[PDB]
This record gives sequence, structure tokens and C-alpha cells, in this order.
Amino acid sequence: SALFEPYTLKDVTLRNRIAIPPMCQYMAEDGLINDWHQVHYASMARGGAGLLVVEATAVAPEGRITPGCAGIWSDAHAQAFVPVVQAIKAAGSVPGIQIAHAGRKASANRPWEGDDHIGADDARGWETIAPSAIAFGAHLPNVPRAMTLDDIARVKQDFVDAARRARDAGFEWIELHFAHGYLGQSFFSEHSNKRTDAYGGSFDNRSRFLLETLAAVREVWPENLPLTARFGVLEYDGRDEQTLEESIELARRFKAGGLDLLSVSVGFTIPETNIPWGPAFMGPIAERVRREAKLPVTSAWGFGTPQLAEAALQANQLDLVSVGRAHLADPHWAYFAAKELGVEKASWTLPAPYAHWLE
Amino acid sequence: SALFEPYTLKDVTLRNRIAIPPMCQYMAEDGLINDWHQVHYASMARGGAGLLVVEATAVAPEGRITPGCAGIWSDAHAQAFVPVVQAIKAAGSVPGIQIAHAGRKASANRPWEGDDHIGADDARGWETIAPSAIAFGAHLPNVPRAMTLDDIARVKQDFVDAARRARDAGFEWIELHFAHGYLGQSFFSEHSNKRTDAYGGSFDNRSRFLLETLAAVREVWPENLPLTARFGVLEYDGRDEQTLEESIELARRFKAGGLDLLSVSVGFTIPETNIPWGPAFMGPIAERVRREAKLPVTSAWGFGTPQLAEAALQANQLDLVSVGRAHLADPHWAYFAAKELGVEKASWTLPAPYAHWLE
Ligand SMILES: Cc1cc2c(cc1C)N(C[C@H](O)[C@H](O)[C@H](O)COP(=O)(O)O)c1[nH]c(=O)[nH]c(=O)c1N2
Ligand SMILES: Cc1cc2c(cc1C)N(C[C@H](O)[C@H](O)[C@H](O)COP(=O)(O)O)c1[nH]c(=O)[nH]c(=O)c1N2
Ligand SMILES: CC(=O)[C@H]1CCCN(Cc2ccccc2)C1
Ligand SMILES: CC(=O)[C@H]1CCCN(Cc2ccccc2)C1
Repeated sequence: SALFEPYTLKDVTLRNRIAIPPMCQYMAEDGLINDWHQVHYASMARGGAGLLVVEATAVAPEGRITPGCAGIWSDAHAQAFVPVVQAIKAAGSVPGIQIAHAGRKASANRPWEGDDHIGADDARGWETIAPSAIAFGAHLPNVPRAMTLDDIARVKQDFVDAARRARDAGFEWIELHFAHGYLGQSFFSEHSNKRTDAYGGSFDNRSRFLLETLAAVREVWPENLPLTARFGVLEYDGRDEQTLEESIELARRFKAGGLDLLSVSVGFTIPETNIPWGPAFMGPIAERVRREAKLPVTSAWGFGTPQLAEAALQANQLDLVSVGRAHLADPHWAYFAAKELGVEKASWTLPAPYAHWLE
Repeated sequence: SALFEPYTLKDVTLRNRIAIPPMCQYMAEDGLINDWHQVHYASMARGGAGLLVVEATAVAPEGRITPGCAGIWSDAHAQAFVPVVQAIKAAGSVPGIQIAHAGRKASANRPWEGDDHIGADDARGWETIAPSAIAFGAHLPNVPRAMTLDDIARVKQDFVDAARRARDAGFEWIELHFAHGYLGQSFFSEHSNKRTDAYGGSFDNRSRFLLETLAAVREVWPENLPLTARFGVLEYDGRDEQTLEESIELARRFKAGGLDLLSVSVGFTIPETNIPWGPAFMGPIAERVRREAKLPVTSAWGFGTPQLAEAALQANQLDLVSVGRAHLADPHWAYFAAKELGVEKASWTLPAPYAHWLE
């Protein structure tokens, strides 16, 4: 099975090609994770996935999506992750983290508590920041404050500090969240970036915040540990071929800047889109990015069937398959996939106190 | 769905009829549980099951099956259980524990490390005790020491101390392990009990250890929490109708002694048997115990299919269905069952950070 071959990138070796992508739990308090996250992550790691990327973890308080998001904007915040790192490692999986800044999609309610921007009169909310003072719209109508040059430098330094802390906490894999309509994605997109200084206009200027943040993080993040990013390479906004061509050139520039792997996604920059959801629908996009930018990739959004994961790998569309929601449903999904694909001694994808009895 | 109806017994209410039976993990050290159990039990509780009975926990060191078995023979051992208890409650499941003494099956290797009696040169081993100096045979050849009256008195008091400690740790449900060929089962069976004193020979004498232990425990276990036991009601040894008739009479005596519920199983007292393993094969035996002893019952051994569990409840064979190995395979099995049986808003068998996304 391709899905259960190991993967080596820099000095990290993953025991198979199953990655758990970052999935916000909205269960933190003032950025501090807790018992909820400890069991959630340790249980999934024991399930057998080779790589577990911890949810979007805010580099700054205002960079949270919700009052429940994890943060890493202080050393105390970082120290809370150590037991998660240790549990993921004890289960044989590799611990990663996604560091993030929600940009104009910040100050929102939890998804099951309205999923919408927090109102002005609710004290739990805060002012958001973005490249330009333009709202997403729809359920997120709040207009962000356009970032100053000092703002741009401060946030780049929060990403550096976040990466410094993740390193020191023991993570072996980092992912910069430049996707899904949050701060980084909104600098790259013409939809959201109307700046007239060095950080807007041309392709080079729209690229600048992302490339400078990459470069700054690269300085503190070990060369022997994978440096990755997630990026939305198209929006399904009717501008797909031009957007894709530009996104692939920026990925060429990420590679020149030392990126080891790109997690390929959708922009979600604006609500006025027509995304063709379906099983493995990102496969061909991911493949194009991989081939044209000459960079390993993962992706998500449907691949959560064992035959779809296996297929993508064999067609060299992906190097890792990210499987999210199926792990929410079953934290032992990797074991289910091993059984489905006829892996030998499939029950031993799980630790012994389980594997002995299931074989 | 019958499976997702609540159940009330004494002051305890279970949110559904899915019970997780005791399943040994063999991961403790000197009886002390650790991070393995914390995650294991908390994850399964979050999966939705109404009741989670913690694995066989030894009332005394020599009462462990293996060097990896959990213990409750001291107050520090009992304090280790408190985070487990609190984690199970936090997920909305009810915490139970099974207290146990392995009798002549003690001093054995972990199942995946030979599963056989420890050899006398191995420094890990200990002397075992039983009603009579007779070995199980097969892979468990060690001949146990015959207990004296002073031994019987001591072991009874250890069950009492264990129950007292379980109460204080916050368990809300206790199960006396009188099944599967361990100490209690071996007092009842004529195969293993050749005593000529008050604890051997007649039905009354063979029953005595079990009844006195129950009575002793009933004195310290709160009247308002379920007091239960697991008992092997037949052996498949060619003596089934007489053995089952006797077992049912003892169930009546358990009820007269305050037992609230009986977990109906097989004896496993000797290796020379022909157990007819199959899906739901205990259903009819369980039903007979329930009807004839007029006592609530659970059972296990192939109910781990949503339709099989539902059927047994609808036929009134059982009050709770114990689903073990299916929970090792998928700690969210109760969610899988609620989906299969078409339960309304099945994803909310799980907590919000999962249920929201899976509906
Ligand atoms: C609960 C939850 C939470 C989030 C997400 C999704 C879900 C379900 N996803 C997107 C996720 O990583 C993945 O791309 C999608 O879930 C699609 O993959 P599946 O179809 O679920 O296998 C995600 N994306 C990301 O980059 N960072 C994150 O923190 C989150 N958080
Ligand atoms: C790993 C493991 C460990 C144990 C068990 C089984 C397994 C698989 N079982 C028996 C268990 O409670 C249950 O009766 C069987 O697993 C049958 O139910 P299932 O078919 O698995 O649903 C069990 N029985 C018991 O009374 N005390 C226990 O501690 C144990 N330990
Ligand atoms: C922060 C992260 O990128 C997440 C947060 C919540 C929704 N994600 C996007 C999403 C859309 C549809 C289904 C699942 C996930 C983005
Ligand atoms: C102590 C407890 O009752 C357990 C320990 C391990 C095996 N159990 C018995 C068992 C036999 C075959 C399959 C599953 C379980 C008994």
C-alpha cells in the first residue's frame, strides 16, 4: 500500500503517508490549551497517523478566530503544548503545529455558537486587522483596520516568536497558515488587498508579506525540520486560471526561500464563489502544483476514504494525504484504512493493548 | 432506538444502554495507572457510551493477573484513579470499576508477551492463591497455594478496602469480578474447589465466599450507587444444564443480598471446554438469568454490531449491552452505532467540537 509507506523529509521520517491536518477545537481559554486537547491529540496519534499537525494556533491574541482558539503568543502558552508534543511522540507519530493569524475573519463566535462575527456590543470581541479596510461580508461583516507598517513588522515578529516557541516546545514540523482567507491569504489576494505601498499592487508586493514572513521564520526554524505552509491556490471566483498561474509562481518562490512542502488548499478569501465540493476534488490541482512548482505537497477536502487516499498517492498527485473529519469521527481511522487496504498485520497500526486483541 | 434510551439504577442515570465492559490494558506499573489509561478511558467516554467500567483492578498485589495490571490495594493506588474518574464524568459517561483477584491465574505474562504463567526463575513472578492446590493446566501450569480461613478473611477485607477506596475516588458503579476463572469463580466451581471445610463441597459452601464477599462489600459501598458483579454462569464443559441451574439460584441469592445488576458471562474455569463462540451467543443465556432470577443483566461477546445490540434490548434479553473490542477499534463506536440505527442528530452523541462538523 502506498498509503502505508514511510516518508522522509529533512531529518523527519513519518511512519506512513496519513497526515492529520490542523483542525480548530475552539476549546482553549485565553489561548491556553487544556485537557480537551491533551486527549484529543493523544488519542488520534495512537490511532496510527504518521503526522499530526496541531490546529491553527494564533501568533497574537487578535489573530485568534474565536475566544476559544489556541494561542502561542507567550512562553506560558508554548509550555502548555509540551505534554501534547510528548504524547504525539510517545504514540510514534510526528508532532506538527500550524501557526496562524485570522486577519479580517477574527473576532468570530464558535461555529456551533453562531459562527458569525462578534457584535460591537459584546465584550468578548475585538478589533481586527487586515491589509486593507474591507469586510469579507456575509456572516463576517466587521470592517478590519488597515495595517500600518509597524503593524506589518510586529506581526512578522509574532510569527518568528511563535516559531521559536514551537521549536523549543519540541514540535518537529511547522506549517504557516497562508490559506483560507486569513491574514496571509488576504495579502496575496487582489480581492482583499488594495494597498498602494510596498505590500500591495503588483505580484511582487502582494507576495511580499508572505515571503518576508517565510524568510523571517526560516531564520529561527531548524534547517533539519520540515518548514511548510498552507496556501489557497485558487478561489473558484471565475479567475481560476490566472489565479492558479500566479499561485504556482509564488510556490516557486516559496521553494527558493526554503519551503519543504506545500499544503494545497482553496483561498476562501471572499464569499462570492462556486466551490465544486466532492470526493478528492483537489487531486488534480494539487498534482499541477506539485509538478509545476517541483515541491512536495499534501491536500485535503474529500480524501477521507481509504481507496481515494491510496489512489491519489499512486497517481503521484500528493506526497501525503490529509484526512481530517474522518479522524473526528474515528480517532483510529488509520487502523480502519490499513484494514480496508489489506495491509499485513493491520491491527498493529495500533499500540499493543489494542493490536493484540484485534488481529 | 432502544440502544439510545437512558437507564436508571439506584441514583445513577446512564445516557444510553451502551456499556464499555472492563478491558485490561496491561500498562500499569506496580499497580499504578498512568498516561496510557488517562487517554484510553477519557477518549472512549467522549465517544458516547453511557457507562465505562474500568478494567479489572487487583485488590491485592498477588491478585494481579500480570505485572502490568492495575491495582487498588493502597490509598496511593486509589488516588491515581481520580483524574480517570473525573475525565469520564466530564465527558458525560458514568465511571465504574471492576475489582478483582486473579486467583490461580495470577502471575502471568502480558498476552502479547507469551500470555503464559511466569517461570519460577523470572524475577517478576509471585506465589498465587486459590481454594485448592490445583492448576488450571495448559499455559497456566503453576499450582496455587490452598487458602486458609485466615486467607479468606484477609481477601474479603481487601475487597472491602478496595470498594471503600473506589467510593472515595468517585466511582459511581462497582463490579465484583466473580467470573472468568479467577478467585471467586474458582470458589464456586467444583472443578477447582475441592475444599472439605465451610467453603467447599455443597452448593451452600461453594457459594459462601462469593456471598460473604458481597455482604462485606455491601457494608461500605453506598446504598444509592449500583452494586454489581460479573459471574460465569456456565463453562461449556458438558455440565451446562445443572451448572446453569445452580448459577441462577446463586443469582437469586445475590439479589437477596442487595446486588443491583448482574453481568452474565462464561466461567473459563478450566481449559477442557467447547465454547460456541458466535455473534450474540450469550443472548439467550442472559435472558434466562434475567427472567428466572428477576434481576437486571448485561452481557458481551459479539454484541458489537449496532443491529445485534438493538435486537437484544428489544427482545428484553439484556438491560445494557456491553461492547468491548469494538471500542478498542474505534473509541467513538457509540457514534457509529447511533448513525447506523438512524438516531436523530446522531453526531451529537459526540461533543460539540466533533458533532458540529459531522452533522
Ligand atoms: C473542525 C475543523 C477545523 C478546521 C478545519 C476543518 C474542520 C472540520 N480545517 C480544514 C481541514 O484542515 C481540512 O482541510 C478539511 O477538514 C477537509 O479535509 P477532510 O475532508 O475533513 O478530510 C483547518 N484548516 C486549517 O488550515 N487550520 C485549521 O485549524 C483548520 N480547522
Ligand atoms: C483487552 C481485553 C481485556 C479484557 C477483556 C477483553 C479484552 C478484549 N475482558 C472481557 C471483555 O470485558 C468482554 O467481555 C469481551 O471483550 C467480549 O465483549 P466484545 O465481543 O469484545 O464486545 C475482561 N473481562 C473482565 O471481566 N475484566 C476485564 O478486565 C477484562 N479484560
Ligand atoms: C482556521 C481554519 O483554516 C478553518 C477554521 C474553520 C473552517 N475551515 C474551513 C472549512 C470549511 C468547510 C468545512 C471544514 C472546514 C477553516
Ligand atoms: C481479567 C479479565 O476477565 C480478562 C483478561 C483477559 C481475557 N479475558 C477473557 C477473554 C478471552 C478471549 C477474548 C477476550 C477476553 C478475561
